[PDB]
Amino acid sequence: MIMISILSLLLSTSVTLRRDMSILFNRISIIALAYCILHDTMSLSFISKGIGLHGGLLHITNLTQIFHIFIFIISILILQLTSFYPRKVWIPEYSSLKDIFFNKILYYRTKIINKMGEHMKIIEYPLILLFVISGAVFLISTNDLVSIFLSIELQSYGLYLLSTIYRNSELSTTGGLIYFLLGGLSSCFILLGTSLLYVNSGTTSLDGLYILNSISDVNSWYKPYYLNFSLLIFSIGFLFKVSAAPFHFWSPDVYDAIPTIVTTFVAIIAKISIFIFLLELVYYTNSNANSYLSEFSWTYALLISSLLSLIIGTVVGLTQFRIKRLLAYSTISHVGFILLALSVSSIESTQAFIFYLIQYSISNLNAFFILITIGFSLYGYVTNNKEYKSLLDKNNSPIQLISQLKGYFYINPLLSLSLAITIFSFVGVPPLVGFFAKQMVLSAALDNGYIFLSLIAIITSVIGAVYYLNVIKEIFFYSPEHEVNPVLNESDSNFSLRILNEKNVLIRSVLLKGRNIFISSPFSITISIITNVILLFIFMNKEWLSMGTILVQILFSA
Amino acid sequence: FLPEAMVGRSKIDEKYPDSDYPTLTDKEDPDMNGGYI
Amino acid sequence: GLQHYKIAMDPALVRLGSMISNRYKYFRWTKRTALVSFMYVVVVPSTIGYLAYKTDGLWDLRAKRRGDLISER
Amino acid sequence: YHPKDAVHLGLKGAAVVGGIGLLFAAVRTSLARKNVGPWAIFTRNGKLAATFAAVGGAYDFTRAAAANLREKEDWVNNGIGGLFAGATMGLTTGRIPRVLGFAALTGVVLATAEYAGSGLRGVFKRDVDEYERKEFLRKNRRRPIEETLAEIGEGRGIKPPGYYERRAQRLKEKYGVDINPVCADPDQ
Amino acid sequence: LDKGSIELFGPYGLERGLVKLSKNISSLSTSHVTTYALYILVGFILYLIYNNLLLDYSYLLLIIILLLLLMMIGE
Amino acid sequence: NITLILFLIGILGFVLNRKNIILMLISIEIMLLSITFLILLSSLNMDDIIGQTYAIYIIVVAGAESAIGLGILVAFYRLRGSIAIEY
Amino acid sequence: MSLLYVLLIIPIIGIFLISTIDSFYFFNVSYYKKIALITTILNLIVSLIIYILFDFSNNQFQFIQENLDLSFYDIYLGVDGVSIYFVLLTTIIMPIALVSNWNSITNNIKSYLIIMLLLETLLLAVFLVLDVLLFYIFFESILPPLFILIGLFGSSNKVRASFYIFLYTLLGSLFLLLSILTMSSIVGTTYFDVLLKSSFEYTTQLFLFFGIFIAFAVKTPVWGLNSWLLRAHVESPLGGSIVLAAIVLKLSLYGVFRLILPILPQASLNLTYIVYAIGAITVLYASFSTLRTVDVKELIAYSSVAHAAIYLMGVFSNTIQGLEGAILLGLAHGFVSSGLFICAGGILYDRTGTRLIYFFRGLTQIMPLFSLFFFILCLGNAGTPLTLNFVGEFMSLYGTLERLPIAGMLASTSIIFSAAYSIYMYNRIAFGGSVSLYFIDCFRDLTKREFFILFTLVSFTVILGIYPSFVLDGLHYNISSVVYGIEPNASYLT
Amino acid sequence: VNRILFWTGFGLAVRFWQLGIEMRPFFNRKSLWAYPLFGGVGASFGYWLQSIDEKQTKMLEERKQAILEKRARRAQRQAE
Ligand SMILES: CCCCCCCCCCCCO[C@@H]1O[C@H](CO)[C@@H](O[C@H]2O[C@H](CO)[C@@H](O)[C@H](O)[C@H]2O)[C@H](O)[C@H]1O
Ligand SMILES: CCCCCCCCCCCCO[C@@H]1O[C@H](CO)[C@@H](O[C@H]2O[C@H](CO)[C@@H](O)[C@H](O)[C@H]2O)[C@H](O)[C@H]1O
Ligand SMILES: CCCCCCCCCCCCO[C@@H]1O[C@H](CO)[C@@H](O[C@H]2O[C@H](CO)[C@@H](O)[C@H](O)[C@H]2O)[C@H](O)[C@H]1O
Ligand SMILES: CCCCCCCCCCCCO[C@@H]1O[C@H](CO)[C@@H](O[C@H]2O[C@H](CO)[C@@H](O)[C@H](O)[C@H]2O)[C@H](O)[C@H]1O
Ligand SMILES: CCCCCCCCCCCCO[C@@H]1O[C@H](CO)[C@@H](O[C@H]2O[C@H](CO)[C@@H](O)[C@H](O)[C@H]2O)[C@H](O)[C@H]1O
Ligand SMILES: CCCCCCCCCCCCO[C@@H]1O[C@H](CO)[C@@H](O[C@H]2O[C@H](CO)[C@@H](O)[C@H](O)[C@H]2O)[C@H](O)[C@H]1O
Ligand SMILES: CCCCCCCCCCCCO[C@@H]1O[C@H](CO)[C@@H](O[C@H]2O[C@H](CO)[C@@H](O)[C@H](O)[C@H]2O)[C@H](O)[C@H]1O
Repeated sequence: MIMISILSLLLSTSVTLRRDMSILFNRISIIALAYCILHDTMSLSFISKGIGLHGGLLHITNLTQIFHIFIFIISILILQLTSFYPRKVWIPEYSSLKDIFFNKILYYRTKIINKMGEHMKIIEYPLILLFVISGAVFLISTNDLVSIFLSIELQSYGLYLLSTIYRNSELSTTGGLIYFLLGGLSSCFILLGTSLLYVNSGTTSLDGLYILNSISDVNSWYKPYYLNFSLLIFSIGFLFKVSAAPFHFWSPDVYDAIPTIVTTFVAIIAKISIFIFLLELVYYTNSNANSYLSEFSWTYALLISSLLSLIIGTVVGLTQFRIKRLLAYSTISHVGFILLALSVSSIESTQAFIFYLIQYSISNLNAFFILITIGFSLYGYVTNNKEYKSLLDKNNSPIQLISQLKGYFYINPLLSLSLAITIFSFVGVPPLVGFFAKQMVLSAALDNGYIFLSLIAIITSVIGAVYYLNVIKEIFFYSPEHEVNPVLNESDSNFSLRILNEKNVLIRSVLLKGRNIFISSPFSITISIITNVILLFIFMNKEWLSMGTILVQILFSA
Repeated sequence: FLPEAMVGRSKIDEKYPDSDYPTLTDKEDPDMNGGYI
Repeated sequence: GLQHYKIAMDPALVRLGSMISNRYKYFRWTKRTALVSFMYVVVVPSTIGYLAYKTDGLWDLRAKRRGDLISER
Repeated sequence: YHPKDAVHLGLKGAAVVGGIGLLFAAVRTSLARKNVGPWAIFTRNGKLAATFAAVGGAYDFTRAAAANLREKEDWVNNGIGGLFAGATMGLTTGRIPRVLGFAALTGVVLATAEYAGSGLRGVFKRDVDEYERKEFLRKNRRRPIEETLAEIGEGRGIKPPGYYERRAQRLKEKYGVDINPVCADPDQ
Repeated sequence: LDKGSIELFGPYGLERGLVKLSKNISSLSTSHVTTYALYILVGFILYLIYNNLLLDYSYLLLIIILLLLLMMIGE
Repeated sequence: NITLILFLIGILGFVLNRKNIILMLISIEIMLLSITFLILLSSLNMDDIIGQTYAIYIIVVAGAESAIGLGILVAFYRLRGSIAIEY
Repeated sequence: MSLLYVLLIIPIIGIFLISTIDSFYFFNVSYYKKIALITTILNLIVSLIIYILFDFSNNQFQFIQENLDLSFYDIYLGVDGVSIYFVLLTTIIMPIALVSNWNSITNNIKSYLIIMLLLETLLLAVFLVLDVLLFYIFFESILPPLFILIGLFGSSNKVRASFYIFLYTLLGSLFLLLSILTMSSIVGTTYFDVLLKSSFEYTTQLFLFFGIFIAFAVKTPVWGLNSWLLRAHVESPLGGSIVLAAIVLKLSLYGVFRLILPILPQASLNLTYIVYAIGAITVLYASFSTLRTVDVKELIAYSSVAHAAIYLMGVFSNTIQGLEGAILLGLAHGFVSSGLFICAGGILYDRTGTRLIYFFRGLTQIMPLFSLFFFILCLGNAGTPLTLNFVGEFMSLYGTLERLPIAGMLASTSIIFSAAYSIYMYNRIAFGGSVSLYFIDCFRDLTKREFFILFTLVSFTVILGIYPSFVLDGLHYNISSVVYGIEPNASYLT
Repeated sequence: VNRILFWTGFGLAVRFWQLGIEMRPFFNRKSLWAYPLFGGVGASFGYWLQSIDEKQTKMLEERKQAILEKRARRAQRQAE
């Protein structure tokens, strides 16, 4: 269905050159991804560690189909950012069912809604996300070395093209260039790792490698040292692609340079697919008998990356003044928590990993959505600050400095409180959802003997909470340097809206000011639903955590 | 590849200057109070 | 906030109160400050704690009458 | 136990850690922005590699030396070695407060890692039934009286039946006085 | 003590110590692809040495504490 | 032993490069050639045609990254006017 | 629904009404402030209804609700004599805390009222929860509203003050979390009934102690870790200062009756000399440095450190008297510290804009009603008889002496040193000469608002001092459950 | 609590938060129909979580029965 959607959208996009048609190609992408959700929703009717499909080169698991659904939903939420205009005009006289469905409003919407903004003029933008999504849902379902390599490149190459898609931006072209070049060196490590597996085993199938590893685990001319060495190089490539320290220097630079709409997708989807694939590999490469094979476990690199990611992510973030560099480093310290639960392979840690991943992907989405909405809200605001006139690509990233959010509490209180609720979730403050995620990963590690690592995590959680609080101090502790545009409310500056019934007859004509312009409902409702999920989680936790208890019970079962 | 305004250490030194933390010496601050006479 | 009544704020006392507030920004590690810090934070608590351990459960006074000893241990 | 040649192990510690710092010095030479040439690794960045050998060698030598004196192998030795290793890191900067401070941080962490158990490698496996172990802990509600009196001891309000007769015996042995409380009733 | 060593061996000394450290590590990021590529190779080799030389895990922690305290010193 | 030597060469291309971003494109391709050549020589040693197939798909993906990479380099050059790093 | 859930919903309902009234009228701030005050009074009426029905000698949790549906995290509410008076203290303070700060806010008044109405729910919950992870959940949910209360309505050094409280309380409380997670792993739940049955191995207890005490030592707070309070309380608004001292400083005191006395007894016994050594030191140092403090509001904050140490040594006495005295001294501190903060932060700062004791002298001459109440609250801080503060100190000090005599002997020096600073502060502001010359114009005396909250707080302190059996009869049976020990002829009966 | 009630109020709370973010007037009469709609969507998502919970309960119950047959079959085979 994703492949039927790509080819169909591609054929329609190929025969058009109209940039006004981008709005509708993004809307059809949302509808296309909804059919993929309905097909994968029916593919959950069996209890199986896995079924090999298409010649054994693919597999389906309850975890694979659960996370194909999650990827499609996260993509649908991001796709809205290009499916609907950022701002709308609303009047109490056009607010009923009869008005919204049978009547119509006429007014000059071009400068109010930003109809011809850069994001609303890339025809192949909905198409290329679909290509990235395809490589993501293939990685999750790969049962062969070759399929892994081909899927990871399908995802990586499309992420490079997303970063370079704003061609008139000298910041986006640089970021994509940095990403392709450091991403290609990462691909060599993934390709070296799989190549060294096949040359020592004669097999490309993961299950044969799993059985070779299984028989070797017994407490002569062929000692299997290659599996833990090959998987170690194989882990370096994927560590880079999730930006785990020390292979992290690219993300703050690339996430800061590309447009904010783009970094929402780039900074979320790649980590969802890579972390799922690693979990199954960690499980079937485990040692059940402490022998010399267990002394060289590849999973140690993930334990050292987690330790390094916790420290770097929280310590380097202290002196960041650019908001996208800060959120990049905040993601690094969050994958240190994800990497710690992956490295402890226990029933409890695997459940904690599934929750940390889903809840954080959802919460880091709210942080990006709030940022994009705050930038689209300063349309009716003017600033004389000198540090803002010197900024670059102010349309691709309207909010680049944490200084720009000074006094937002005064400009928009609940938008400010939504960002407060999201940020405190990153810290781990109860009753917020982000606390329960870190709780489960501290309890899993403690029960398995990772006490030294748990103490290091709670220390860096205090250090990382410092730069989270600095963003809050800016929004609420100071008055705003942003002031309302004087012209938009001059008492002589009004725009005429006309109300028309079904047969284009003037019901009414209204005089509107900049006060009758608001945020579009697609962005306000999305922010509202996730902020509520972060806040009311302690009343709605049974089926979310029960799903993970069942998924891990099948994986460890027998 | 990126501007110095965005990744450079120089503008960190303006947001977080070393002057934010006093380092008065025994001659300047014998009472260890700020040079209060 | 609310307007307060008029106070003849003494510039000398205002700068003194400012001095007391920012004083920590100028603490250094000297031979003297270490000597006072080590005495107060280590020596006195360690001496009080040592006596607390040595005399713990040593005495009980309840119902003890003549012919009995206060010492438990 | 088997004694360890502290000097022989000390060289191994200096070379292993000093080798890594030599690799760090090499990155400095490669990243240098001027034509410093190849011999800049031993002239401009030599101090970086030298302090790595000094720190690593002192740690393993003092850890081994500590083990020989205490005749034991445990997390404590990782404390003595860490204190002397951190002390060596502070000697380079030449500041007294940091000689002690760096020794404090290094000693605490290197002992805390060992007493917790080696997290960075595969954790030790007891190889037992986890369900039996966890369930025993949850249902071990009462314990022998002797078991508790071993950790806390009688006294401090823990007067087990028979405390007074034992206290008499204890007090007689130590004070040499027989306990015989007075009547308080003129009659009987 | 209260306005002295308790704040120096505490929040104020952790503040001024960590801010100095974080500026130094943040100065390693020059947005040069050539220098970032060298870092990936360096971080690759350190993982290979650790999981092939069977080094004591404590040898790693000494490296991290050395490295962190080297960024604690300026210039 | 030839396959490991060429893998070093591509790696040392990154070791010895402060200015060429073109030479990082070249060093990535030398590394892909070494890995494909290793798979190809081990395939002849095990009588397995599937190694030849995996080599073919690595050549296709390798060309596709060359196209994606040189296209991004063209996008970067149009606005910068130099492919040189100011070191 | 239960009656303990009505306690929580009412402050939430008040938040909703403040948020929606503007949508029915541009509404006055006086209307927002009557909603918040009527809402806090209704919670106080419910809490007095609960206390009328409460059984003073029952070992089962009361006013519970049959959940019958189990999830990963579920709210379980109950009341025991150990917690009923903490709930009542929260419901008497919050109405006064609002009235005290009725004129002083001026800007962001809805936000201010919403945070206090939200704080009341979170602080009420922490006493009502019957699990130890749920205790932690609310014992730490108060940190985001308090960060923003200090930052929005605090004094000059507010930004640093709010960073100190959040980061110290976050750091200290994350060592408690590790200990709680370990107990849940070994037992399978943190519900009190199941956890209190379970007996841990001594070594587990000695490491669970290290981690609950580290949390409590930061939140008591002890002497070398009290920097956050010296900043938080002073730079906080008057209302936030009243809550933080009276109610938040008591969360660690009530947390020992749940997390330490019943489940880690052997560890508490063998480590009491470490607790008492710290408690003794923080009695002396805090008191010596309270004598030389030149900020009045920071002189009230330092006084709190010395009192918390007396009640901390009382909770570690293994005695019925020192345990009830610890709860009495925490209730007593709740009223008296509230009054002294109202005097310093709400009467002097309101009229002068200064907190420096240099500028105040002879205030009794022009403000005779302020000096009368100020004297009574200074005497209670000094533990004078006829105030509840004397009863708590005497029982807290006696159990300290009966446990380890020497430390209670140093701790008894609080009788000379609390008196020293309390009278010295008093003689320098109310007395000490004629009205200062730094006062250019005359200051008005107490308002009918300032008078009646000071009178209300003093009335609770004195009446409860005369007849402490109003609180003592409720705690007796429930306190009896946290004592560890046997007597040779009273135990193991056949 | 009741899931149908929590989800019905969750939809009510989402409508309230939406208008607060957009800084639009809560309670305009010609737009009051959104509250039944948001809450109605909330009620529907809940009948579905009720079906999810019903099935999860059955399968988590089965698993606990399986771990108990495994621990018992193994215990029986160790009696020899
Ligand atoms: C907070 C977000 C909202 C809650 C999020 C979670 C809601 C959805 C959880 C679904 C997963 C658990 O719920 C259940 O799990 C098992 C796992 O194979 C699957 O169950 C499926 O296989 C079994 C076994 O053959 C069948 O009996 C069942 O009819 C079928 O649907 C389904 O997925 C779902 O019936
Ligand atoms: C226990 C582990 C966790 C805690 C670790 C502590 C790390 C603390 C890092 C704090 C980072 C911010 O710390 C602070 O930031 C603000 C930002 O204007 C600045 O604060 C500064 O403000 C003014 C300028 O406006 C300066 O003249 C003044 O000296 C200083 O207070 C300084 O840059 C820094 O003192
Ligand atoms: C109220 C707070 C303080 C209460 C707690 C402090 C109580 C102090 C009690 C001190 C006396 C304890 O009990 C006392 O111990 C001393 C030794 O030290 C002993 O004293 C004994 O000394 C000599 C031997 O040197 C004996 O021959 C003699 O019979 C007796 O006087 C006795 O055992 C007892 O007289
Ligand atoms: C046990 C050890 C300690 C445990 C953890 C406690 C750590 C507490 C560390 C907090 C450090 C202070 O945190 C930092 O303080 C400075 C003030 O100097 C603030 O800086 C702020 O105040 C200054 C005061 O001049 C103003 O210019 C401005 O409002 C702002 O810059 C920073 O916004 C804050 O981040
Ligand atoms: C009762 C005490 C309770 C303490 C609880 C734990 C408190 C936190 C422990 C570590 C506190 C940090 O301790 C502090 O670290 C930094 C390291 O850069 C040092 O801070 C300072 O170092 C030297 C002074 O020696 C200065 O030149 C430098 O400008 C500054 O960074 C201090 O030497 C040290 O006092
Ligand atoms: C987990 C996150 C942390 C939670 C901590 C608790 C925070 C509670 C904050 C209360 C809610 C926000 O409070 C909100 O403040 C803004 C201030 O701009 C008010 O908004 C209004 O304030 C005044 C009222 O005259 C107007 O001048 C201003 O123009 C307008 O924006 C809202 O009417 C109020 O509801
Ligand atoms: C001054 C503060 C010093 C301590 C600060 C940090 C400590 C905070 C609480 C740590 C609790 C002690 O640590 C806890 O002890 C129990 C037993 O005692 C351990 O229980 C056990 O789990 C595994 C699995 O069976 C055992 O092999 C092992 O013997 C032991 O680690 C827990 O895994 C550990 O989490």
